[PDB]
Order: sequence, then C-alpha cells, then structure tokens
Amino acid sequence: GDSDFVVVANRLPIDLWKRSPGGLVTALEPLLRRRRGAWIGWPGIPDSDEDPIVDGDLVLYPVRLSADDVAQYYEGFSNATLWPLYHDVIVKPIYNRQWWERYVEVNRRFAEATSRAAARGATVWVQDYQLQLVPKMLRELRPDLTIGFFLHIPFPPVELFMQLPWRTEITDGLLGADLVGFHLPGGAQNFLFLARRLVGANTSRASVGVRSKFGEVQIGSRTVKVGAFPISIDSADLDRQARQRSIRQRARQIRAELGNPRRILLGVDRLDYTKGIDVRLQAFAELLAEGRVNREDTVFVQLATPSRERVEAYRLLRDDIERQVGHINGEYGEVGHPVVHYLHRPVPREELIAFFVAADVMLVTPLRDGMNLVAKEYVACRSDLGGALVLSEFTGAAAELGQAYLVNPHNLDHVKDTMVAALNQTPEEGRRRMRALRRQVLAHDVDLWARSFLDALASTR
Amino acid sequence: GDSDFVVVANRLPIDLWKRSPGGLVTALEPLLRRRRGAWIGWPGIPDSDEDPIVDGDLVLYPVRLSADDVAQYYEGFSNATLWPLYHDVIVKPIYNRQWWERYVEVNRRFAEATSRAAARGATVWVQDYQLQLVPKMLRELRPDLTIGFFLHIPFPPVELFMQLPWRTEITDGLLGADLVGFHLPGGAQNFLFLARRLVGANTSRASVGVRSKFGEVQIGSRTVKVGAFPISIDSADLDRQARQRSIRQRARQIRAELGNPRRILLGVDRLDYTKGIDVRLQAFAELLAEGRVNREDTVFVQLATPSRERVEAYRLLRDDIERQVGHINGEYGEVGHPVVHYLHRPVPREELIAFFVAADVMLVTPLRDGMNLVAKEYVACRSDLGGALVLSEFTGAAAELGQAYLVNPHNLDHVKDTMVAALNQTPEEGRRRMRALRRQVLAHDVDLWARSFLDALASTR
Amino acid sequence: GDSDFVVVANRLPIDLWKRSPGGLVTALEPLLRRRRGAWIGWPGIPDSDEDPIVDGDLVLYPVRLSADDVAQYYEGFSNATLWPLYHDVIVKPIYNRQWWERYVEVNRRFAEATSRAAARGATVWVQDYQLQLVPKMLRELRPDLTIGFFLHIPFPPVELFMQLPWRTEITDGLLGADLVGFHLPGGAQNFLFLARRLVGANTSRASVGVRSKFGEVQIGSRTVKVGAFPISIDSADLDRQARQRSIRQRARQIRAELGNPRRILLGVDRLDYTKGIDVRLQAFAELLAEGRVNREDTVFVQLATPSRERVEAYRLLRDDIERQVGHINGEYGEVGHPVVHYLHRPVPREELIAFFVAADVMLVTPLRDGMNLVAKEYVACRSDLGGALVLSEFTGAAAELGQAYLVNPHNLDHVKDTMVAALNQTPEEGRRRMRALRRQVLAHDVDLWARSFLDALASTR
Amino acid sequence: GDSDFVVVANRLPIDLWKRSPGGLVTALEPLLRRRRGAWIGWPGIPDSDEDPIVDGDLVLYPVRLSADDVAQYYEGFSNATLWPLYHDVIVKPIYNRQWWERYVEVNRRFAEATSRAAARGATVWVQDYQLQLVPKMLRELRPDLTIGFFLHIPFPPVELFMQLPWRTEITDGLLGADLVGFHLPGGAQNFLFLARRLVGANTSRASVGVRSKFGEVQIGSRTVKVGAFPISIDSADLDRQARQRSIRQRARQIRAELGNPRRILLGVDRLDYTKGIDVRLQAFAELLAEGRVNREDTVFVQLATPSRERVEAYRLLRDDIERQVGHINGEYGEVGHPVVHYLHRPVPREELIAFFVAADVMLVTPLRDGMNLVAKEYVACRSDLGGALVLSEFTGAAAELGQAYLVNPHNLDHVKDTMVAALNQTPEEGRRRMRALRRQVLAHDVDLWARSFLDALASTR
Ligand SMILES: OC[C@H]1O[C@H](O[C@H]2O[C@H](CO)[C@@H](O)[C@H](O)[C@H]2O)[C@H](O)[C@@H](O)[C@@H]1O
Ligand SMILES: OC[C@H]1O[C@H](O[C@H]2O[C@H](CO)[C@@H](O)[C@H](O)[C@H]2O)[C@H](O)[C@@H](O)[C@@H]1O
Ligand SMILES: OC[C@H]1O[C@H](O[C@H]2O[C@H](CO)[C@@H](O)[C@H](O)[C@H]2O)[C@H](O)[C@@H](O)[C@@H]1O
Ligand SMILES: OC[C@H]1O[C@H](O[C@H]2O[C@H](CO)[C@@H](O)[C@H](O)[C@H]2O)[C@H](O)[C@@H](O)[C@@H]1O
Repeated sequence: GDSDFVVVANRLPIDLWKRSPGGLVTALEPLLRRRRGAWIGWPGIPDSDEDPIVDGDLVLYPVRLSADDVAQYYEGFSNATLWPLYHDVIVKPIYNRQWWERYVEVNRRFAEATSRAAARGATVWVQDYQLQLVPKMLRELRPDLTIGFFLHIPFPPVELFMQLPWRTEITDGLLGADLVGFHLPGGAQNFLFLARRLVGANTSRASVGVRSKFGEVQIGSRTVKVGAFPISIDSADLDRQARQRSIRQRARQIRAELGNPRRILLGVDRLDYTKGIDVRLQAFAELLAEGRVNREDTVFVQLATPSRERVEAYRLLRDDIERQVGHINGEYGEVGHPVVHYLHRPVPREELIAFFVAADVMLVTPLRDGMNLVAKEYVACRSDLGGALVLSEFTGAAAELGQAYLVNPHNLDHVKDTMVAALNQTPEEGRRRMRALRRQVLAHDVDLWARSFLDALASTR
Repeated sequence: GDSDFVVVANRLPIDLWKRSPGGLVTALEPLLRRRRGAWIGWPGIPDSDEDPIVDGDLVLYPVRLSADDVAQYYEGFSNATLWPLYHDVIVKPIYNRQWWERYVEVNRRFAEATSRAAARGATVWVQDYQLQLVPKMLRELRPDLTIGFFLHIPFPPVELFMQLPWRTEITDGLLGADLVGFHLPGGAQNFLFLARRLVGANTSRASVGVRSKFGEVQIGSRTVKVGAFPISIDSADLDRQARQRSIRQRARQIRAELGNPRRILLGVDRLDYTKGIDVRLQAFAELLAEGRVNREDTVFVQLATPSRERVEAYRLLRDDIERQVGHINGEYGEVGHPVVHYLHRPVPREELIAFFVAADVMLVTPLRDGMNLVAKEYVACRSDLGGALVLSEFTGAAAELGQAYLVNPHNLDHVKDTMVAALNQTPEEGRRRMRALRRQVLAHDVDLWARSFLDALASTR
Repeated sequence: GDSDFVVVANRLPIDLWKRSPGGLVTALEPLLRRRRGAWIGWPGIPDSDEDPIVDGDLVLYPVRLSADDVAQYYEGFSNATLWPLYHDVIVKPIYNRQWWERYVEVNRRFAEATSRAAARGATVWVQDYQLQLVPKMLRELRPDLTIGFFLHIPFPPVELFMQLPWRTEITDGLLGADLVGFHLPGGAQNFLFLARRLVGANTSRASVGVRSKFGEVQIGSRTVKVGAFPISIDSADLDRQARQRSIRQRARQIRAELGNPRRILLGVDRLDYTKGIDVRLQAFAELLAEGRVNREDTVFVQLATPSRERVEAYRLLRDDIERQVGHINGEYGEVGHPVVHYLHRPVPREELIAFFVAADVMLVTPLRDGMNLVAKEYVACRSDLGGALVLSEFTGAAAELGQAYLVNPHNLDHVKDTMVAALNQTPEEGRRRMRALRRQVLAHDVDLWARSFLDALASTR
Repeated sequence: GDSDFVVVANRLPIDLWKRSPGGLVTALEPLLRRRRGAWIGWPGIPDSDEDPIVDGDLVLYPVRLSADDVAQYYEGFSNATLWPLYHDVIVKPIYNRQWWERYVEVNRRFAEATSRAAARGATVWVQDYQLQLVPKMLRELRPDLTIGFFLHIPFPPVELFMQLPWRTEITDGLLGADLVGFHLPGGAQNFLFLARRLVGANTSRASVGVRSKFGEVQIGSRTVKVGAFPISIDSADLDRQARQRSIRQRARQIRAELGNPRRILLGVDRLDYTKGIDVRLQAFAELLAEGRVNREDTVFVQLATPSRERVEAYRLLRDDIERQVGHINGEYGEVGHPVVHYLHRPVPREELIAFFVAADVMLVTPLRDGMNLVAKEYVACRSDLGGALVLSEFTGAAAELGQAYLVNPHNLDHVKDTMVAALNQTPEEGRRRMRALRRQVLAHDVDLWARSFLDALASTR
C-alpha cells in the first residue's frame, strides 16, 4: 500500500459513521499531519466490505468479520480466555480450541489487511491483547516492516500464563515485534522471564525502567526491545473542558438532585469483575452498619457502563452488584432518599465530567487493572483542587498517583478506614494531595506516552 | 383456674412490657368486660416464669419456652414444615422428626397452661397453626371445656396435606375442638374431606356457608362443628385514624419526598415468599421496558417488614427481591430519582396509614394468603374514595373484595394489564370501586367476625 | 372418513417404521377385529405428511408437527407447564403464553385429523394431558361424534389447578367429552368440584366409585359423565413371559454379575422428578450409615431411562441423582464392588423382566404418580411368589396393591424401616403378600380397564 | 533446653499414641543418632499439656492448641487463606483478620516451645506454610540460633502474593531464617523478587540452582540464603516393600476383583481442588464418549483420601467429583461392571502400594502441586518396569520426571491424547520410560534432599 505509518487495533476509530473523538487516534494527530497514515480494524458491523475509506487525515482499512467470528475470536478467546487469565484469573478462564482456531484466523486477516495498507519499510503499531499473533504473522508476510506492539492490559505472572494451551504460539506471536511495550516494568519483566522459561531465548536480566532502561530478547539474528510506557490522557484538554460553565452548572444540579448531600462518593466503570465494584459496596455497607458514615448526608453514586452482556460471567456479576445495591438501600435508605444511586447505562462524556466535578471522593478500586484512566481523568478535572482519589494499588495508575489514598482492595478493613479518611480529610490536606496528583498527570500525558513509545520503536531501525 | 373465657395463642398480646394495641385482644374487649378472661401464650422471652400476670382487663398466663424450644417448635415445625405446606408448597416443606417431637411437647405445655387458667365449663378459643394439637390434648385433660379453634392461614388440599408424616396426629388434634373455623368455605370443605379420607369419620357433604350452613364431623358420641368465618379489621377505627390531620400532612410530605410523582404504587408486606412481591417487581419492570408506565412520573414503593431471618428460605427470598430492586433502578431510574423505593424494616402504624393515604395503587399480590388484612386496611383508609386496589385472587380477601382489580398473580400478562388499568382509571370509576369496597369492609368488621365465631361456638353447648 | 372407532393420542403406536408391541394398541385388538379402527397421532418425525397409512388392523392418521411445534406444545406446555402442575408442583410450572398458543394450535390440528378419519356417529377416545382441548374442539367440528377422554396422569386439587392462566379453557376443553375418566375417584372428584367452582356448572355431589357410581356435570342440554377407571397391564401375558427359560437364565446371570448378593433392591423408572428416585438413594445411604443394611451382601440397582433431556429440570435432577450414586459408592463400596449400580439408558423389555425376576425388593417410591404400571409388572412377573414390593401411597397403584409394603415417601424414617422389613421378611410372609397382590393384578388387567371405560362411554348414547 | 537440633512442624510425628512411620522423622534418623534431637508440634488433641515426652530417639515438645485455635489458625488462615493463595487461587482465598490474629498467636506459641527445647547455638529447622512467622519470632527470642525454613507448597507469583493484607508480616517472618528453601528455583526466584519489591531489600539477581547456586537477601548486617531443594521419598525402601509376596498377591487380587481388566488407570490423592481429579474424570468420560478407550476392558480407580471436611470448598469439590463418577458409570458402565471405581476413605499404605503395582497407568494431574510424592512412589514401586506415569507439568515432580507422559491439565485435548498413548504404549517404550524415571528417583531420594538442605544451613554459620 501507500501508508508509511499504520495502526492496527481491534476496532476502527469510528462511531456508527463518524470519527470517534479523543483517544489514541487524537493523540497521533500531529504525526499523521506529517505521515501517510492508515488504521486497520473491524468497523463494528458484521460481514462488511474491506474497501479502504479515506478520512483525509487517515485511511481506514476495514477488516471483514462475521458475527460468528466476533463470537469466537472476540467474546470467546479474547474476552473469556485471555481477559480473565491476564487479570489474575479473577474468574476461571475457558480454554476452547475452536475459539483459539478462530483467534488465529482473525489475527491472520488483520495481518493481511496491514500488509495491504503498509508501504515498503513502513512503521506499524499493533494494539492490545486481541491481536497478539499479528506481529509474527506480519513479519513473515512483510519482513521489511518495523513493528511495535503495546499491551494495554496487564501481563500476568508466568505461573498463570503457562495455563494457556497455546502459550508458546502467543509468546512467539509477540516476539515477532521489534518492540513490545507494557504499562509497567512488572509486565515487561514477566515477558522477559517467559521468553527465557518457555521459549529458551537469551534475555537481559536487569530491571526494566520507565520509558528507559529497556530489556531485550535475542531471537536469532534480531533483537526484540522490551519496555514500560505508562499510558495517560490528554490532561490539558480535560482540565480545560471541566472548567466550562455548563459542566459546573451540571455538577451543582447533580448535587441538588441528590438532595444536597454533604459528601458524594463516585464510582465510574465498565461493568467488569476486574473493577472491584463489589468491594466498594461492601465497604460502604459495613461503614453504614458501623455508623462510621452518616446515612443522612453521604451518598454513593455508581455509574456502570454495560459491558459484554453475551458473556455469562458478566451477567452473574451484574446480578451480585444489583443485589448489593437493593440491599444497602433497603437497610439504610429512606423513602425518597437512597444512600446508593446506581445506573447501568452508557453515560455521555460531558455528563461524566460533571460527575467528576461534583464528587467529593472518587472510588477507583479494581482488583487488577492495566492502567485505569478514570483515576487520571478525575484528577485532571479537579482544577479547583477539591475532591479525593481512593485508588487500588492493583492498577497501573497507582505507580504514578502515589499521593492518592492507596488501598489494597483485599484488605477490606483498610478500604473502610481509607474511605472514612477521604470523606473527612481537612480542606488543606485534600488540596495538598490533589495539587501533587495534578502536577504528575498534567506533566505525564498521552502525548508524552505516545512519543516515548514511537521514539523507542524508531530506535530499533 | 378462675377464668370462664380463655384465649390460647402462640404469643401473649403484649409488646416488650405493655399491652399491644388493636388486634384480636381489642376486638374481644366488650366480652372481657363481662367475663373473667385469660390469655395463654409465650411472652416472647426465653425461659421466663409461668406466673400469671393480672392486666385488670385480662389475666395473662405465660408459657415457658427455651430458645431451643422456639427454634424447633416455631421456626422449625411451625414455619418450615406447616407454613410452606399449608401455603401450596411454594417452597419445599422440611419434614423433621425432632421438630415434630418439640411441637408436640410445646403444644402439651400450652394445653397444661390453659387448664390451669380455665374454670370449670369455661369457653376456650385456640388460635392458629402453631397450636393444632392443643384442642385434643385439652379435651383429654379437661373434658368439661368448650373448645373452639380458628385457623388463620389456608387449609391446604388433601393431596398436599397427606405429605405430612404426622398428618393423622394433626387431624386428630383439630378434631378435639367443638368448633373448627377457617376464613373460607374452601378450607372447611378440605377439612371435611380430610376427616373422611384420613380418619374415616362420617361428615356432612353439603357446601359450607359463610358464617352459616356449618359442616359437621361425627367423632364417636360428639359432633365437631366446622365453619367459615372470614376475619376483618376494626374498619371504623382505621377510617377515623386515617382522617387525622397529621396523617394527611405526612401523606402529602411522602409525595413531596418522592419528587411529587403523578402516581405512586405501594406494596406493604412482611417479607414472605407467600406475598408475591417478586411478581409485582417483575410486572413493573416489564411495563417500564415496554414503555407502558411512565418512568418520569410513576414510582413504586415497597415496604417489606423483616420476617423469620433465621429461616434460610427467607434469606434467599430477600436476596432475589433486593436484586430486582437494584436491577430495575439501574435500568430505568435516574441519579436522584429511583423508580423503586424499597425499605426492609419495621414501619410504625401511623407511617403505614400515611402511605395508604398517599398511594394511588395498592399492590396486594400474594401467591397464597389466608385473608390479608392489608387490603382491607387500605380500603378503610381511603374515605376520600381515591386510590385503587390490585388484589390477588389467591387471598381470602378476594372473596369479599370483588370490586377490586382482581388478578391471577401467575398470569403475568394480566397482572401487567391490570396495573396499567389501575394507574389510568378515570376518577369516577376509581370512586365507584372504592365506594363499593368500603361498604363491604365497613359492614364486615372484626367485631362481626368474632361475634359470629363465638355464637357458633356457644351453640355447641 | 370411514372409521367408526378412533383413538387420539400424542403419538402413533409405532416404533421407527413398525407397530409398537403391547400397550393400549394391543389391549384394543379384539375391538379393532370388529371395528373400522383408526389412530390419530404424531409419527415422531418433524414435518411429515398427513397421508393415512393402512396397518390392516388399523388406519393411522399422522399429524404434521414441526420441531418448533414439539418444542412449544409438547416439551413446553405439556411437559413444563401441565406435567409439573398436575403432579403437585414438585417443580415450579412455567407459565408461557407462546407455549399456550401453540398448544391450542396443535390441539386443533389433532381435532381436524380426527374429524377426517371419523365416520358419522363414530366413537372417539382421546388420550391424556397433551390433548385436553381436543374434545371441545371436536364437538364443535363434529357434533355427531361420541367422545371419551381419559387422563393418565393425576388431576390436581383445585388450589393448584387454579394457578393456570388458561384454567377455564382447559376445563371447557375436557367438558367437550361425553365421558371424562381418571384412574382414581380423587381425580374425578377434583374435576367435579372444579366444574362447580370455575365453570359454575351443576354437578353430582356423591362420591365417585371405581368403574361405577359415576359423577355427572350438566352442560346446557347435555350431560358429561365422570368416572374412575384404574389402568392395568396385560397381566397374563407378562406372567407367561417371565416364566421363559431365557428370562430365568438371565436373572441368575444378573445375580452372578453382581457378585451373588444375598439381596438385590431394584428401581426401574424414567428419570423424572415425580418418581422419588432421590428418596430411595437417601434411605439406602442412611441405612448403610446406620449399619442396618449389610454393605457386603446387599446391592441396589437403579435403572433410569433417559427422559426429556431438553427440559432443564430433568438435567438438574440427573445431576443430583448421579451425585448420590457416586457419594454412596465412595462411602460404602469397595473396589470391584459398588453398593449401587446405576444405568442411565433405555433397557430392552426382556432385560427389564429379567431384572424383575432377579430383584428381592422392588422400590417404587414416586412422590406422585397417576398409576405406575412398573409396580403391577413386578407383581405379574413373580409367579414364583418371591420378592417384595415397596410402594409409595402417592401412586394410583397403592389403591389396589394394599398388600405391598406401602410408604409415605416424605416419611423417610418409615421408608427406611420399611426397606429393612422388606429385605428381612420371612419367606412365608413374602409369599402371602405376593400371592394376594397377584390375585388382584391377574384379575384386574388392561382388558377389564378398557372394556369398563368403553362400556361407560357407549352408555352415553 | 538441652537439644542441639530441633524440628518445628504443625504436628508431632505421631499417630494416636505411637511414632508415625516413614516421612521426615525417619529421614532424619541417622542425624538424631548423633544429635540431641527435639520435635516441636501440636499432638493433634485439643488443650493438651505442653510437658515434654522422651521418645529415646527424640524429645517431643507438644504445643497446646484449643479446638478454636485449630479452627482459626489452621483450618482458617492456613487452609482457607494461605493454601488457596499459594496454589494460584484455584479457589478464592478468604481474608479474615481474626484468622490472621490467631495465626500470629499460634506461631508465637510454637516459637516459645522451640526456645524452650533449643540449647544454646542449636540448629532449628522450621517446616511449611503454617509456621511462616516462626523464624522471625524465634530470632527475636533467641538470636543465638541457626534457623532454617522449608516451604513444602508452592511459593506464588508476586501479583497473587500481594493480595494478602499481611503480605509484609509474612515476608518479614520468612526473612527471620538463615536459610529459606523451596522445592523449585521458581519459588526461590519469586521470593527474591518479593524481597526487593515489598521489603526493599538488596538481593542477588542470578538464577537459583538446584541444591546449588543459592540466592541471597541482605537484611541489615545479616544475609538470608535462599535455595531450591526438591523433596523426595525413601526410594530404596519403597522399591523393597513393593517386591513383597503379599503386595504382589494383593495386586493380582485387585485385578481379579475388577473383573480382570486389560488396563487399569489409577488416581491416588487427598481430596483437594489442587489435585486435578475432576480433569481426569472429564478426560476419561470424553474418551469413552469418543470410543477411544474400550469400556469393556479398561477401568479407572480413584482413591480419594478425605481431607478438610470442615472447609466448605472441599465439600463442594467432593460433590462435583461424586457427580462425575455417578454420571460416567451411568453412561458407560454395565450392571456389575462400572468403568470408574471411586473410594472416599483413608487407605492403608500396604494397600496403596498394591494398587501402584496393579495400575497400568498412574494419573497424577494436579492443577498446582509443590512436589507430589505419589508420582515418585509409583515409580519406585515399578521395579518390574511395567506401568506408565501421566504427570501434570504443574507439579514440582515434573522438573525431575521428564521421562513421564507430561501434560498441561488445562489442555484437555492433550490430556486425552496422552491417556490414550499411555494406555497403548508398546512394552519396550513403557520400559524405557520407567527405567529412566527409576534411575532418577533411586538416585535422588529423601536422604539426598535432607542432607543438601542441612549442609546449606550449616554453611550459614
Ligand atoms: O477491552 C478494551 C478495553 O481497553 C481499554 O482499557 C485498557 O486500556 C486502557 C488504556 O491503556 C487501560 O487504562 C485499562 O486499564 C485497560 O483495561 C479501554 O479503556 C476500555 O474501555 C476497554 O474496555
Ligand atoms: O404467622 C403469623 C401471622 O399471622 C397473621 O397472618 C395470618 O392471619 C391473618 C388474620 O387472620 C391473615 O390476614 C393472614 O392471611 C394470615 O397469614 C398476621 O397478620 C401476620 O402478621 C403473621 O405473620
Ligand atoms: O408422559 C407420557 C407417560 O405416559 C405413561 O405414564 C402415564 O400413564 C400410565 C398409564 O396410565 C401411568 O401408569 C403413569 O402413572 C402415567 O404417568 C407412560 O407409562 C409413561 O412412560 C410416559 O412417560
Ligand atoms: O497440607 C499438608 C500437606 O503436606 C504434604 O504435602 C506438601 O508437601 C509434600 C512434600 O514436600 C509435597 O509433595 C506436596 O506437593 C505438598 O502439598 C503432605 O504430603 C500432604 O499429605 C499434606 O496434605
């Protein structure tokens, strides 16, 4: 093809069609302004054409997937095998050979579409866990390409990874890249150890740095670079948006509609068993039972975005969370005044920002999360320096946001102590923490992340 | 003893101590004003004395029960064997011989306490399913006594009753009475058939009337009278109470606190699997899904009084209902505005009356209920002629309250159609129904009921 | 059509094709020898033709049903609504309007096929719970016909029947017959009461006799006869078959293959929650635990024929029973010697007869069963007068087989006592019981049953 | 005290009393023959004395534990927190603060008993996961002691270990030792990484060898040695025992009692969710379904020893396995001939050896296991060179027994392929493998293991 920079991701960067706002596709804009750029992905509709679509800024290459393809490659292998395994088997992975076979077939199709788009010697950046076979497949089709891969979810310890019957194929798949990146040094180090243990490759032994001190894996005549690049957001843009009059007005209206509580706790997540929503609710219930939170002036809002309804584990999770909600309100609410407000629906971005602005305590308590950008978004929104972030240690974000109230979500006693502390912090202490968190997040944005990864990738040439 | 009229019931008519208001004990007041009256029952505290307590109006005879006695006789045999069996095995009865043995032992203890209190030739009125052995035991101890028994819960069909391993002992127990009463002719007729089938007694074959046309069972030289006496409330007293300024003010405040909805649906029940609370919630959810109820101006309040927490079936039921609540609000509510308000706690009587006055639609949808006085209380409160009663056919109340919106709770399509009809009735049609229901309930009160039963019992002399 | 006697049943009397042996179709042979006979039913294959098939003896009229028809009318309405409801709601019936609508549509199709076959003034005999609408539909199409209906499963008490949202339609459906028959007087009496309560018809009030003393329901100008006709088997034929050399040789071989136990208990059932298989296993386990049965010389064989695998309740039941089997053997067996042998597969008739001949104790312990012919078959096979029948009271068979060891399956203590008694009976006492049971079963066979029903039906002319 | 060599373990090496045979206590005999030896442990009876008991060979120091102590420290913290966590969270660990507090209290009690027994400068060897706090506690009480600790179960990856709310306390506890040993280099390397990540200690970075190339952790002025020492059995003694006439006679009798099958598969385990018993049964069922194993001449014997009945996860596991057993026999067995024989009971050692000798295929398929000595015992018993070992990769044993048929138990397709391969191996290939496995196991016995650990520990002086 005629593109010298190519992104490969499970989905095209569109909404159903118009270009989706923000995200990676926006972070890359000033590179696409000087490159012949392409994006390979599934357009989100079954059995579409694979005819290229010019976006002026980008050229989009659609990948044809049937509904059955999506069921077995995506909702099957990706979300019911890889997702739970990589997130510390919070639920039991399902090992299914037909899912594997479709995952291979679909990965090859992405590889073919990439080659079609990629000019000679082009730079290719493959995204995330659905496409781990693509780098090797692409190198075999197109040895002229420079190939980067970034994993957005955690890379699990070897003891868990080894469960995968296709462990070697996945590892070889990733080793097809010139650069393999993870959010955290821990993931990079697991990958190095896996390369030694499973594949028998020679690797570097030193600790892996942050955006520096890269590891290496020797594969025959070529070297694979391994690095840690923690993703972030467009901090400045969110900071700006959150100051808008209409957002501030909505935040005040939210508090009014909640009956003007003294304190609002907020959870914002896709409904996933990795997110520790159940832990927040358990902690809140026990605090109310113990009289350590005031049921008359404190309210918890949980906004759950529907996710993966076709996967049974998610339906069961929804059932447990919805039981907790009903239970806590039945026990501690009053007619016309719940202590927990729970919504299971998509939420417009501007409404979410208004909730960040209204919330006195942000509860981000995943059991395991690659990064978690909701924590960083809350921080970027609080230019008033109000609020408080309660953050699980088991997120990538916890490595950068040390000034937050950090918790081990498995330590329920300390989660409860911490929620009380966040709710009752002095104004000055709250400001001190938020000021420090904002300094970090404003300085370490998605632009820094993307430039760091691409600089590392370019250096493999 | 020195009492010529004696009531026998599982509990003494007290709150923990002071005399409990209303109820049977108040209905009997003008008889106790001309009788030497006694009440036999458990005082609600473990291992108490059995020393008589003069209430001036009554003499109370406490029955000593240990916590283990209560666990096996009451929460065991009474509530986990008899209760589910008599209510059409909505949950599976547990047949446990140790529970049976304690039930016999405790029933004998009540019989002994009764004899202690009862003067020669005294009239005795035994209450309800916990004490079905007492009449026979008492007749053996005291053949001089006139003995009535009234069952407050349904009497099941023979096909289900026969499951009970101690079916014959229970039947003989009831046949010790001079008069056996039920709310409905159906129960009386089941009892007659059971007497023929199981005990081989000669009985009458005709239909049993309401407070008339009594059946009979011949037991050797004596005859057992069998009748239907549908219980009611002190209709006039509730009518009066509901007109009080403070009640009306509270009802307005309730509507204000709910955000001034156009329509309020109300459920008021002890949390029991017989009450069909799950059906109301399912119907409401599907109506919202179908857009047939307006989620912006219609709200459902369910007040569940905690019941029998030590019984596993009740804990599981609570879990399912609380899930439904959380689910429906997550799907159709807004932050600061649920469509379902659910409270799991005891509610003061005056607060309940205020809710009756506020509610546009009363949802009384049991799967099976002896009478259900909540339906009649709602009617007695609506002297403004507003409101609407949606009532399950499977209640004793449905035989008298035919002007209500009657439903088969198993027919979910018709339950949904009926809720829409009740919510959207014309003012005139609503008034027509409520006027007719009030005529019935005001005329057929607890006084009429108690006099009818005691007249029938006296006639056995 | 040209048939003056017509049977209507869910399935044609064939195996897939050849005529199925025994059963109703064989009982009717000497009537078909003097009649122009027809049989209407589904041939058991989806979307077949409805072209008549001459069997010389009979003419078969196939009813076309699609796989979807079978799923909603048969496995849906018939087996997941009616079956559990009529058997005392051992599992919760599912009320589904789409199932109902298909049940109506399919019943009409059977009615149309019947009319096609039936000559003018012909006699029609409709079979069982799948076809309860056919009599009314047929009378409307063909008022010239004489119509009988026999229900092979129990008819439930009114309190349970009334749950059915289409209760009135089913009742009207049955009332289309000139004769409605049940195995037992109890079913007939429930039907009479239902006719009065639900339909408001005038009925007889007397007890219903066995093959006599019929009840009646007045429907406008015509009368519906109601009777009890307990089904049986071809007793003489089974008695004869069980004496065959090869059967006796197989029975000895069975005992040899079980390691020559002193005592064999046997269960033979379709795998259904009505059959009380779980109760047998629980009783056997507790007897072994208590050392009241000798684990070294006593063995229990349970032969479960697979049934209704597409219905979830049956899959769950299979799971529980299979757990019990594994558990009991793990606890009381030895390697090479289980105490329970369990087979989940169809069993050839001649193999079943050999098991009847080998078994010292026959365990027939349904929670609820219309008749249960397995009990009568065991009796007919034991012309050696050996063996012992343990029989649930909750079967139609218990009304005729009073000399068996009768048990209330809910009374587990007595089930256990009874199994010990049967296992250890003296030879003389065993013979006394078996001799008496055989006198009853040899005299009251399927021929007597069929003649009695047809005589009653003919008398409605 | 007066002992210069002291073993510390959860239980005293006795049966209830007499000295228990074999095991660690026998491996140490020639050291105790030249040492003043002591053993500290719970005698297995509640609230005993702590008076020392001379065994001539050893002095036993009993630790007093109440039944409540055992419930919270052992069945609670040890078996419901640590056990599932360290075995890759196959079931969800329970984090309970009261269990933790009792675990600390009990560990201190063991430490106090050790100090009481230990002479000045004595060598102390603490055993296993129940006693991980003891080394630090002991060093604080008795800085004069040389302290070794060996973990017999796996040491989990840091991502899982970090869940533990008392992660730091456990790690500090282990760091109190002069030598920390694990079966495998992987465990040692996890420990080193944990020491760096959690405790911030300086450690060695190199790979850890087998009984060599030790790691180190610097703790202030002292160094902690870290090593891998894979445990084994008394190979020669078992080899000798398995040749006994009575054992060989019993093995032949076992095959006779199974109906002389051509092939016997054997599983021998404590009933634990770590052991992968469910996987064996699933594989066997699918092979039978596929006709790849002959149901007429192949039989699977599973001997499950009862374990931890007071822990709910184990009761649920028992239920699932027992269901599988019942199911497979119901589907593929014949009356008098199951395809699966399952026993849930303790088995005498001599009976187990006879089963090893009889078994054609040994199925050792844990999901995760520290070592698994059953695999090595089978090998030591087969001096006839018959048999075949199917072994999970996820055992310590798989690192030494590479000549076995190794399987990933999560790869069910390959487990099935492998069982077929083992069942149908040529005699020569079977012998080749068994000969090689025996060379390893005969050379690497419990004596080599114990000497290696004690040499390493002595070198810390
Ligand atoms: O499953 C697709 C998900 O991808 C994103 O989340 C992952 O990537 C983020 C950015 O690197 C991380 O913050 C996060 O921890 C990862 O799980 C996306 O944000 C999610 O909405 C998607 O569900
Ligand atoms: O279990 C005790 C219950 O007794 C009452 O309810 C029964 O008696 C009422 C009056 O006859 C009926 O209306 C009702 O249908 C019966 O269940 C009491 O009202 C309940 O609160 C108690 O739970
Ligand atoms: O569901 C069809 C079943 O019909 C028969 O069983 C019923 O009819 C028998 C004869 O009247 C009774 O003995 C029995 O109690 C009824 O359930 C048939 O025998 C069964 O195999 C069928 O499952
Ligand atoms: O829970 C106590 C268990 O300890 C032993 O098992 C562990 O130690 C063995 C020897 O090091 C290993 O083979 C094994 O993998 C470990 O789990 C003992 O053998 C078990 O019976 C005990 O359950």
